[PDB]
Amino acid sequence: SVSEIQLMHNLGKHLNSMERVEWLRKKLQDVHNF
Amino acid sequence: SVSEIQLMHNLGKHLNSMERVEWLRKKLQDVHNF
Ligand code: NA
Ligand code: NA
Repeated sequence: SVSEIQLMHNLGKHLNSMERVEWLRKKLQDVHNF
Repeated sequence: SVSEIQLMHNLGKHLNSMERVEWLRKKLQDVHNF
């Protein structure tokens, strides 16, 4: 069945979103610090 | 404006999804271990 494929696809999408939020966090750190 | 509100809403939704994936992970650890 493909429940585990669906789960892994959704997980990868969520991880990608979290990468973008961490991208933003570090941009904001640089504005704060420099 | 509301970009930062939208971002925090999306982030909370993604963190909630990761909590569910970690819930599943621990269930599967117990099936593997016990
Ligand atoms: Na599968
Ligand atoms: Na805002």
